[PDB]
Amino acid sequence: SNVSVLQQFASGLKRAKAAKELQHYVTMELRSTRFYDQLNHHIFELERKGGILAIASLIGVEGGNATRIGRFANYLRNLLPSNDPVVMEMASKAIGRLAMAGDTFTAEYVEFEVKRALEWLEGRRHAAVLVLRELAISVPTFFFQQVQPFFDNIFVAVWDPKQAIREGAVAALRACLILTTQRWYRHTFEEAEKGFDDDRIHGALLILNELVRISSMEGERLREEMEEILVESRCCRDLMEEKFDQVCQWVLKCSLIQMTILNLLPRLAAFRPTQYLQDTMNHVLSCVKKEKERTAAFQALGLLSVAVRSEFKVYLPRVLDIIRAALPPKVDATVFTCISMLARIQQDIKELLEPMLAVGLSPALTAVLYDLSRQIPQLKKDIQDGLLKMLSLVLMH
Repeated sequence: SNVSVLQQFASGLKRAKAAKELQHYVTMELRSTRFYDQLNHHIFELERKGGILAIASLIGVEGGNATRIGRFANYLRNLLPSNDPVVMEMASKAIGRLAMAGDTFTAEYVEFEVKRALEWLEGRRHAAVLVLRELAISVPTFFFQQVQPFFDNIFVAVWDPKQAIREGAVAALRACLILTTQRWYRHTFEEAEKGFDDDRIHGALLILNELVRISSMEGERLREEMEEILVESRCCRDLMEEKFDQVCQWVLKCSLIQMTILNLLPRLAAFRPTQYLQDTMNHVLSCVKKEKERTAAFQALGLLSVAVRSEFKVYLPRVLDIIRAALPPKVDATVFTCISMLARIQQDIKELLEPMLAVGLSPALTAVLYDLSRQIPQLKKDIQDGLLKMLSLVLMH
């Protein structure tokens, strides 16, 4: 109905939205629907979670091409003038998923915000960022009006005035452009290499890593494989040297550059196995003394050892001996990830690896131990005895 659904959405204005969606599905989808949508649109034209759950639950029955599109069009066009906080990206994704019942007019609702990509791109970049995220998730039809010029626009347009939204905007535009390209990169790479020489600067480094990932198919495979846990590729000296100088001298002028450098070192290492390797090795040697960053430092060390064979070969004693005394107290998943990724240096881990499993029972610890046993069955009985001891300590009493 309308009144009951309105009350459910009002309660969802606050775990309640999911219960409302489940109950609405169980009641109606087996066997009244448009009244709830009309009331929700009337209220929203002036809550979010419960109303969104109610709108998505009833989606996909009759085949509303314009009636639901028209109801969502007011909110879709309003989101362009006023861009909301971090909830805006997820809300746009939910709206785009719900309106994706197979209508063609959906290419027009976001098109009202599409012109902002050249017009606007907190009231300029974030609205287009949310629209781009929703479209690239469901259908980029509204923002894909310039697909030949998509690479040219994504080269520079993502540096618009946003603090947290700009990085997501770069990612959304890059994802849409990469998917379209699967369906002037060298110039952009050279420009990022030369002009690189701040918080509103690291977005450029993130896009450049995204540019290397999308415009190059060589670095895509390794980046996809390790992320779970033809001419332009030669000119690798300029960008790496510029980034190295930027990190070395002025990192935190206005440790965001540290995260950017760690990300770019991963892109260079996974791209093709110039000065980036030595520069990132020196960066990790410097970040060994860095505080409140060992969680990322261990992950970077593991990624470097897995990808860059030469970097870790001379770096045997510096890093691996540091984390061993810290993990036992209570994060350490990255250290175990590096240990497992080093082999997949053959019999060396047997002597010291015991304390790692002896630390305690954790689901992540169990997953790491299982992955090591599947990957490195050098001493299976050693794993078996520890497993028996842990299982006895747990369930025996």
